Amino acid sequence: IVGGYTCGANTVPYQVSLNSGYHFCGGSLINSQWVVSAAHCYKSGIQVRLGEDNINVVEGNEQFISASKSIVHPSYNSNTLNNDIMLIKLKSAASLNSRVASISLPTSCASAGTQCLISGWGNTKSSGTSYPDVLKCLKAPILSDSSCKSAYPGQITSNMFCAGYLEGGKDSCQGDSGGPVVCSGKLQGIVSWGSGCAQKNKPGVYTKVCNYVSWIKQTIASN
Ligand SMILES: NC(=[NH2+])c1ccc2[nH]c(-c3cc([C@@H](CC(=O)[O-])C(=O)[O-])cc(Br)c3[O-])nc2c1
Ligand SMILES: [Ca+2]
Repeated sequence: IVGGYTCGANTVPYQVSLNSGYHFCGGSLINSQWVVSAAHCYKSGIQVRLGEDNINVVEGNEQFISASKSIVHPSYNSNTLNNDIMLIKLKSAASLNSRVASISLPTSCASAGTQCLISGWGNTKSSGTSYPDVLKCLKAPILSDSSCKSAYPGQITSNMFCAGYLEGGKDSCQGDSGGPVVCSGKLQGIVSWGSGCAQKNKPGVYTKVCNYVSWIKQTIASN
């Protein structure tokens, strides 16, 4: 997260860190046994770390659980990143509490101008790599479809939306992929891509979760 602030330990209880010997992507806890992340974060050997704040120090409240299966969306296109969503089932359920809690799925999509909270342990520099130890947060608004398409002509599908600042300086970045975009207490987006990080006129692009609610419910139900 570039231009964000320290969230404060466990203030984002649905945030998870996907770890393969190091933090590589974020995700969101949607129930005690399932996490939603981005399909481009897929790999085997994933350990899901819940209740984290400082990813380099065990401070308490952490729960490390291996992933049992990862289900990448069948129509995921790695070239366009269309349908960049994946579900991870945990080997055992997490113990939910105030520090580890699930976030609700939306019932309607959000409108442009809705303010949302984006968080993660991704790069904090738009020029160079600087990965923080603790969780960073950023408040960003959803942009209109015309501004999004003007910014990324021919690259935005109906399963994506832009959120951010056209003036640059504040944005999600590499390492934040797979993490949550929460607006009014509902998970509306998944950090997916962008051109560089926090560059002027190049806002972040997110997977539009409201278009996948039925798929998520059907898939969880049958697995
Ligand atoms: N501006 C944003 N809102 C944004 C959000 C998520 C991103 N995830 C990434 C991202 C970048 C890489 C690098 C690879 C490297 O430097 O080693 C690449 O371009 O392939 C890789 C991943 Br995988 C990302 O998720 N860039 C991102 C940019
Ligand atoms: Ca820790």
